[PDB]
Amino acid sequence: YKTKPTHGIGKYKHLIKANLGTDYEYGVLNIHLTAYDMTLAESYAQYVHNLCNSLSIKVEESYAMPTKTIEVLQLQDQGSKMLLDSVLTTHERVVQISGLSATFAEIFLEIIQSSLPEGVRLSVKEHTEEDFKGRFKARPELEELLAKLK
Amino acid sequence: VARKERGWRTVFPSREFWHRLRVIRTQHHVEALVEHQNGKVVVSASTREWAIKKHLYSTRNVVACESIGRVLAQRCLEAGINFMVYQPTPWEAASDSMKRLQSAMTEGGVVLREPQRIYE
Amino acid sequence: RRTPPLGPMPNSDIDLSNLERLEKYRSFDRYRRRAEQEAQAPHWWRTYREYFGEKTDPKEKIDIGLPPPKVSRTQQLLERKQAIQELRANVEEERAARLRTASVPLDAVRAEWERTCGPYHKQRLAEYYGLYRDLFH
Amino acid sequence: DSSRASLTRVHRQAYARLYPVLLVKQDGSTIHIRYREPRRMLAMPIDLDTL
Amino acid sequence: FIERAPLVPKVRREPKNLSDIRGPSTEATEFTEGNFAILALGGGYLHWGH
Amino acid sequence: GSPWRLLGALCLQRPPVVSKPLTPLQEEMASLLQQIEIERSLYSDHELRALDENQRLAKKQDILLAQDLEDMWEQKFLQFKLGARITEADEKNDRTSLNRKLDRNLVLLVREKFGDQDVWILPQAEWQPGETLRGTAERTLATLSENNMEAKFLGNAPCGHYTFKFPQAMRTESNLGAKVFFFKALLLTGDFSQAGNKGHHVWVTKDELGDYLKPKYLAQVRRFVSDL
Amino acid sequence: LDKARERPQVELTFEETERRALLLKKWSLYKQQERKMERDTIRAMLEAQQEALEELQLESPKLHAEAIKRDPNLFPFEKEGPHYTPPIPNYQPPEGRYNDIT
RNA sequence: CAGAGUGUAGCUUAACACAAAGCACCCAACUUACACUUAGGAGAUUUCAACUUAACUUGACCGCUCUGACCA
Repeated sequence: YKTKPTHGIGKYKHLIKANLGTDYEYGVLNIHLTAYDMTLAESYAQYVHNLCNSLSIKVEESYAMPTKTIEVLQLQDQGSKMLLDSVLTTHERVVQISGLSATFAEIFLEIIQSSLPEGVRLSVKEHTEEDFKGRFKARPELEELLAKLK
Repeated sequence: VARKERGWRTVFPSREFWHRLRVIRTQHHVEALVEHQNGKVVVSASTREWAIKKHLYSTRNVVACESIGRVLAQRCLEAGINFMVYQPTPWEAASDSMKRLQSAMTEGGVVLREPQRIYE
Repeated sequence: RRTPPLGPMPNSDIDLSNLERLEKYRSFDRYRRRAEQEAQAPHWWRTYREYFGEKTDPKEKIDIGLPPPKVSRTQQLLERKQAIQELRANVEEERAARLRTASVPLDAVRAEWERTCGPYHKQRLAEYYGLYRDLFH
Repeated sequence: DSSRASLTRVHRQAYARLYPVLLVKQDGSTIHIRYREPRRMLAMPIDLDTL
Repeated sequence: FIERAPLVPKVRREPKNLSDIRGPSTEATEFTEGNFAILALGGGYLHWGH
Repeated sequence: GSPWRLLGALCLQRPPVVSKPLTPLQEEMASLLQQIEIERSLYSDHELRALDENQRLAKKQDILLAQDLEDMWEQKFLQFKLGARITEADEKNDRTSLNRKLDRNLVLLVREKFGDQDVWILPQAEWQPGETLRGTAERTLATLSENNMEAKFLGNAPCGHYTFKFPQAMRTESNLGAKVFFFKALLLTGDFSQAGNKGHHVWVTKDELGDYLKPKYLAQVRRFVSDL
Repeated sequence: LDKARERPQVELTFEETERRALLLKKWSLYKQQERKMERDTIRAMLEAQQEALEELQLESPKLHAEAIKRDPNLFPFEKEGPHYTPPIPNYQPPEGRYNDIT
């Protein structure tokens, strides 16, 4: 009860709820993992995702890119027509992390590159300028946001 | 004829029982307890005691959990406790180690359902 | 009208500044274990234990039994550790333990139980029946 | 170490069998990848256009 | 420049029982950047003309 | 001013070029993963080709059989020669060329003469006014003798620091000691010229790093240099 | 979706199951050591970097303010993984054409 | 080089004895991945003696940390 000393003992809403990159911490980092092997990209992305949790780094989203199929043509023996040789498939995994300081970036980047498996390409870029931070939300999220708007 | 603490419908676990079999499985040890409604513990069986530890390859596997129930079932009969309730979570109920612990209690003569209170 | 609390609030220690980088529960079992810990602690407000819990005297109950035996922990611990390594060295026990087919002899377990911690369980069981409450007040 | 997350298997319920093959690059370097056919080596040719 | 009217009206979060001009002020009662200011010794409403 | 000289050290590292060979325990697991993979996968287009050909031959329009094409792949592979994981510099133990020890990281060491005594240390330059501490490490590359290398610096903060004092000979109130700051960078591409190699610089790993460095200097270096 | 591509499921003998089961227990301990070394390596770098910054501030607080700043030229960063064999100094790959399917 | 300080695997003011506990951690399965859960794995009292219970008290032995010597 409000007049009682135990007022507000049941409050929980402030416990649960209640990008811009500064000069000291990077805003959002997108880690691209290009490799001809599908399992190597999945495993390394899992390793990076588990590494961020151990190092107290928030992972925004871990998703995959559409597969790009590449046909490899080799010249025929003593001829001029290109004949089919092999089909190489490119697999990419993207692990999006945000909230990395510049000082801790030196250690974080060296650890991941040291454990980079063979045939796997590492590409880290920032795409917060591209924005497009729009995803489907649940009904309660819309209700709270619409409540603020009114 | 003794009244059970009915209620607590919106919370878990329930309190409508006389005795409860509560199993505590930690990182290294597995412990099963039989406690009364008022909170007092009747009998205990854990892997921390040397009696059960000296016969177990591992104190955190299914075998250790099954061995606790076989030891506890003998202690339940000696203590005179024959009926008790088991209130597991949906994942604990589906677990294999809890299934064999229930089997050990049933094969030991302990029924995991208390008889209904007599009102009239 | 408002009245200041007579004691620390339950969730007062939590800092709301860096709420995003705070470890959560993420599971029902982790919250339940912590929830039971605070439910067994004294509180300045009215609680279930205050009205339904069995009232006990704050004075510690006396012990009138035989003095506890004197056992050297260092020698006791070393002998127990040695037996574990021998049991785990055997490949048959590990195979049986991995196949969930191994079992312990119940008769031998109670023989050691009655000598080491049997009396303590009996005292706890006797207190549940209230034998000490009636026989020795 | 490069072996920290290198040893893995296909975590798919349904998939075709794959064989360990070598992918020789345009500079002679090779890499272990899994290919549909048991070709003991794969060499990527140099493109005529990129000359 | 002060706009005559807000671009989009918004419902206030204050309770409907409003004493907006009655009682001492509880905000903007101290200097922030400058050293001189006009102190209000009474309640009232300021419109676009003011 | 200050009685401690500010020297901007540089820690150039050569990333591994080849994958480190698997341990015997890893080899056993690698065979298990592939063995499990075959048992839990469907027939491929190549395997289904072979089974159908076996049935047709047993009963009795494909020119090339499944097994016959496999032999062609093997013949081409045996003709090509793979690169040597162990280079000639590994046999010659020439610690000046980047071609050696492709599996492990390499750390640059340069010998300098102080107090008429040669000491192997990391490249460094004195800090100057109107220049960041990181920029001091980048300047060290320009001071190297005929070097064509592009270094990738990670961040701006130093990766380590070491403190030493003059041994009561040149110790003065204006100059009491020095405090170096180590900056790590990645050697993208390039190598030194052929003018001076032996007495100029050497490339060694962390394990073989203690031979050249002093015990006290090595103590602060093995902290930010990983062996993964 | 066709069931004609399914392969026969050959049963695993007792020893085959026994070897795999014992092999997985040793692999769990081997991976624990790799994490232990990596955990200490990150801690070692973090402790040295934090200690180095403290010494920098005492000597010159201005240089401390620049070290903690971000590096715009740091990103993007591209690093290719190792290869099974080093590149051949003198190798001429055959001619061909590359076509990409999307 | 001495000087002090200090001692349970990562953490802990866990350890009365009945007992070296709890959590953190690691692998596999589930997940695109994380997480949950299921199923597994690795663990420790610096070492000695002191009337004995001494992880607990004393010193030694020992390691560690810190400050000077030492120092390019």
